[PDB]
Amino acid sequence: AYRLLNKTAVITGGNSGIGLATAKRFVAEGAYVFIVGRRRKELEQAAAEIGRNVTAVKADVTKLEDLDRLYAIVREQRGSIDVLFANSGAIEQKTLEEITPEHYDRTFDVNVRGLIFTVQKALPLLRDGGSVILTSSVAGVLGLQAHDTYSAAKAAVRSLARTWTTELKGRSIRVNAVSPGAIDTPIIENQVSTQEEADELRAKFAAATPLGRVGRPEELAAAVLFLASDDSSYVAGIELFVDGGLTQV
Amino acid sequence: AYRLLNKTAVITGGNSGIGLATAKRFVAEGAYVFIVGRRRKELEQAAAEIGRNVTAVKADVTKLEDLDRLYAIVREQRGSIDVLFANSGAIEQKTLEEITPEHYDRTFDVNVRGLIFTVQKALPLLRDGGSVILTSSVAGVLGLQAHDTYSAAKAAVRSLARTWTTELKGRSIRVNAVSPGAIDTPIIENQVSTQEEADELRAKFAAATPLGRVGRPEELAAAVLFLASDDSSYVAGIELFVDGGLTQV
Amino acid sequence: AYRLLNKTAVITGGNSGIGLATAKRFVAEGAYVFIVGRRRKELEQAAAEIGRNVTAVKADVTKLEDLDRLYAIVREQRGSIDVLFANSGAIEQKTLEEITPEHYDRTFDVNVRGLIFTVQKALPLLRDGGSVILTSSVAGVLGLQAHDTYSAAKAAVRSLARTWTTELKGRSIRVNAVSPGAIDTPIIENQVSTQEEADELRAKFAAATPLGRVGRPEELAAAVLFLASDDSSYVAGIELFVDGGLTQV
Amino acid sequence: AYRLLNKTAVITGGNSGIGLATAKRFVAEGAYVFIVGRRRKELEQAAAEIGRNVTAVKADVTKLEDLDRLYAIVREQRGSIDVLFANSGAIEQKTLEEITPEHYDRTFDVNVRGLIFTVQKALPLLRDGGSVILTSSVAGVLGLQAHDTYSAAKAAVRSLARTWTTELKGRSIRVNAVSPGAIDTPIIENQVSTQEEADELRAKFAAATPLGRVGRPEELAAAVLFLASDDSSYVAGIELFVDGGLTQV
Ligand SMILES: NC(=O)c1ccc[n+]([C@@H]2O[C@H](COP(=O)([O-])OP(=O)(O)OC[C@H]3O[C@@H](n4cnc5c(N)ncnc54)[C@H](OP(=O)(O)O)[C@@H]3O)[C@@H](O)[C@H]2O)c1
Ligand SMILES: NC(=O)c1ccc[n+]([C@@H]2O[C@H](COP(=O)([O-])OP(=O)(O)OC[C@H]3O[C@@H](n4cnc5c(N)ncnc54)[C@H](OP(=O)(O)O)[C@@H]3O)[C@@H](O)[C@H]2O)c1
Ligand SMILES: NC(=O)c1ccc[n+]([C@@H]2O[C@H](COP(=O)([O-])OP(=O)(O)OC[C@H]3O[C@@H](n4cnc5c(N)ncnc54)[C@H](OP(=O)(O)O)[C@@H]3O)[C@@H](O)[C@H]2O)c1
Ligand SMILES: NC(=O)c1ccc[n+]([C@@H]2O[C@H](COP(=O)([O-])OP(=O)(O)OC[C@H]3O[C@@H](n4cnc5c(N)ncnc54)[C@H](OP(=O)(O)O)[C@@H]3O)[C@@H](O)[C@H]2O)c1
Repeated sequence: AYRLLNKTAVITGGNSGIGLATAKRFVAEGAYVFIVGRRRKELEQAAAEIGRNVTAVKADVTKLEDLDRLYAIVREQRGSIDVLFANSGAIEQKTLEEITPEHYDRTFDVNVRGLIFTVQKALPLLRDGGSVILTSSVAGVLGLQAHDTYSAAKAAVRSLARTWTTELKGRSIRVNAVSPGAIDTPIIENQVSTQEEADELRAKFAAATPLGRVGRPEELAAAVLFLASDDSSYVAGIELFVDGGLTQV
Repeated sequence: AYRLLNKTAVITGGNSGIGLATAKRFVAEGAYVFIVGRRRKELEQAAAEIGRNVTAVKADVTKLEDLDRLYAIVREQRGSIDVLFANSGAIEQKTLEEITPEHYDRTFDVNVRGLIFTVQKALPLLRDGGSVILTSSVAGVLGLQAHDTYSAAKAAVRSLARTWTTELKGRSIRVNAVSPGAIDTPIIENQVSTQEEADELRAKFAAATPLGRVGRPEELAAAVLFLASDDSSYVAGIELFVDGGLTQV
Repeated sequence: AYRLLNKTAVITGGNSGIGLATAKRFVAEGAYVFIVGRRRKELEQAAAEIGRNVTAVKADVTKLEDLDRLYAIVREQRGSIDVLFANSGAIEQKTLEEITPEHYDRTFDVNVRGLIFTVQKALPLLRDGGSVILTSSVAGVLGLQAHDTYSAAKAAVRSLARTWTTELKGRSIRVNAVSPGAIDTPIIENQVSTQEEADELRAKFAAATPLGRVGRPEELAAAVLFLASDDSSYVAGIELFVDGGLTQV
Repeated sequence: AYRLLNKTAVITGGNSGIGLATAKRFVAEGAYVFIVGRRRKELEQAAAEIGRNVTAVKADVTKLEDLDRLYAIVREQRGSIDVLFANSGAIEQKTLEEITPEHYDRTFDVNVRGLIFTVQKALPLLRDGGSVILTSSVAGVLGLQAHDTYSAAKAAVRSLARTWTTELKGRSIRVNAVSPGAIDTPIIENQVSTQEEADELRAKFAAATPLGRVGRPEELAAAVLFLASDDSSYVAGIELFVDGGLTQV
């Protein structure tokens, strides 16, 4: 029943939405889970909700010293990593005209830079035969109004799964990108200015998607679990689109 | 523990290699499995190996009347289909110069035509919310010497998963393509002329593949299971490469 | 001024739409053009419109003996081929449910089978350093209602350009796929039942396309010219989307 | 004969390799060309080699004020821009383990950040109906050892062509990515430590490429010309692989 029995997993962006739903599923499948994020309140709540086999770690992935501290804790508590889900990321809508340097840096620091260092500093603790999952996005293959940096960053993240497949093959570490479409999580709500707008952005995505609905966080976690588990043992360097068909038709 | 409990599945090409390994895994996960193929001896042996919850059906997918008969049996015995794995297919190496009309028809009849009618005639029995998996190939995105028709046919198969995602969305039926790389199955042995050559074709593919090895049939089955199961509930119309990174780097 | 000066070109599907516009542009660029098709009236009109350096040849690409005859004529008149544009193809809308064997064979015979033999029988006459262009379609990467066989066939055509890039590299022959989106040609009109419907199918495609308009045949020809010319001398095995951004965003 | 007659074009990275070969070809086709780069010596030499209708501008794309100055000059001298070729970029080889923050910022500043602001600040001067060409790379779809940031940056650049296809469609400005493979330019020599190594890195790429050779800068320029010209008037948001078939087979 337990497809991740006694495996140790680290999930950045674990106190919310996709990160948290995956943490739950992971624990359900008998893993020990480190959830990682900046907000202490939410971390504590997420850990409470998860219930068992979980450690909350406060860290900002754009801060190298926070990562070092993270992996020290990981090392003390469990000693090695079987599954790394480099999932923390963020979107701010700006069109080409509106792009400032600060906006650019905010996007690329958390989505690309933070992720690069998240994976680099996990390397000493990563088990041979382990599995790294990167959270790209359908944005990374689409041309969406005012998504200039987000989309570019996530296209960067998909590339890294290809490169790290070659760089880590010697250790039999599998690296795969998951690209979600519309998933019912705080990232949608936190970008609109009004709760009215959010009802409409969701109905818009549903119309565009063959399966006629936004995805549930549970469903992204299940896709990530596949990549985390032995089931994907011959799956390497891919972009797994979990978007109800959005980019496929 | 049982991710396909009481679900009814039909697998063309089920007496051998990938089809059979999937049948096993399916039954292990509590499904009832129809295995389908031409050779009666092997069908009976496969059913024996599988052991429980299995029905062998003799059918040639290029023969419409065989398909009608298949689905009559399916209907009588179980009534409906939750998972269809349209997997039967075959390869014959010929270069552009060498291509005869007979060769062309042999490839396209089993790989494309047979498959089309396999799925068409399953539609009445297919459950709403069900899952169809088509077996494409890495050939469908590569330019491999003397693979002219095979590769084209399998690229045709990947396309059908996109089209049928749109045509079946109303019934919430998910259709996905699985594209295997080198997998340790009879299809490799049955195309060479000598047992010596086969040792070398396997070592060649291993060198080309980041994971440094041919895949085990068990591993393709696990990938197919993902697509068959609820875990992929928000995965539609995709090409899942199970090739150890071959086409990804 | 003349980018195809004294080069000999063969264009199947040359009496209409894309084939003809390319023939014009080719002759404008100083090529000698064979146009090829079934309808004698239209062939003669097309040759008239083109004006100079053109030979019309009646042939059905699904008939091997018509191809042999074609290449006999080609050989007698000009002796060799610098540019082959395997362009003849046809669409009939039918959903999965509606698919008959006759429909299937009609689509695959002209779009895939005919094309394969078109290119195979050109090989003896094809110049080293020559250029073959296959006409795929945006359909080959999309999931369009009732396009089941068309789309699959054109996805097959794209594959062949990859395979033939490998098989013909020894002779330095470049093979590339051109995939058009909506282009203002008879293929749109000939599939609807009413002239009213055609006004609406065109306005629908325009809305879906970033450039906000259907393409002019002149524009597909220019894209084909690029692939035919020395400009694309380091371009091999590609899918050149001429669709105003349809499949790219 | 003159495909870019009286059109004004701006080429970042124009004193060297691809930038310069494209500048030459552009002028040959009757354009007026701004070449842009950091090194004053080379700029002056490039302008000398080009001969006519050229203005050299010293600018560092990572420096906003340099760009502002560049576009002031452009505006005073020629007023508007018909063709922007955002081409400046740079590679430094480092594996995941080896990645420092400085290395990361060097790559992403020139390859991604600089390019974003290059295109943003051209917008006021860009003509309706104009053409923007971004230089991605085959690296953006491959997993190459120690190409971690380069490949991710270039994958970011391809994304930008998608997003800007949508954002600029209103003004009928076409944005396309060109992704070169191995091209015979200083970027190959400037990354090795020894002139011996460079003979071997070139023979390695030649073996991997169907056309059996590295590309000439002249050949990338011809491909860029196609994108710059009216020939590609219905080609938007694409990735044009100019790699002799490297990524296509
Ligand atoms: N949901 C969708 O439909 C969708 C679609 C496309 C892509 N995605 C991708 O999914 C990922 C997140 O999934 P989501 O939608 O669940 O987003 P979400 O609901 O907003 O969750 C994002 C998580 O990332 C964390 N985070 C942000 N910056 C961080 C930093 N510097 N250090 C550590 N943690 C950081 C947040 O934790 P703190 O708040 O505590 O920092 C939060 O827990 C993002 O990469 C996003 O691009 C989601
Ligand atoms: N393993 C790899 O390296 C690889 C690579 C690329 C693609 N693939 C694809 O994976 C799929 C499965 O292959 P496999 O590993 O199971 O190898 P296989 O056993 O050699 O392939 C044939 C399987 O389907 C059955 N079959 C063939 N034609 C049929 C027809 N007309 N009607 C009914 N059944 C038919 C075969 O035997 P019966 O005649 O007894 O039914 C057998 O069960 C194939 O479609 C293949 O193209 C495999
Ligand atoms: N323009 C678009 O919207 C669009 C979109 C996607 C793909 N395409 C592709 O573009 C290509 C040309 O389409 P089009 O716009 O030119 O359509 P069209 O105006 O209908 O012309 C199709 C051409 O193919 C020829 N043809 C058909 N069957 C043939 C056979 N057995 N032997 C020889 N010639 C045959 C026709 O000549 P006869 O009738 O005299 O034989 C005709 O000249 C096709 O391959 C099509 O699939 C076009
Ligand atoms: N040739 C290939 O095999 C290949 C393969 C993949 C991609 N590419 C891409 O093709 C593009 C052109 O490369 P190339 O072959 O011509 O190589 P190159 O000879 O190194 O040229 C790179 C150009 O970028 C300019 N540049 C670099 N940093 C800059 C900055 N901060 N500000 C302004 N200009 C800057 C350089 O001028 P200064 O240094 O004088 O400023 C130089 O002219 C590059 O982006 C490269 O990524 C080439």
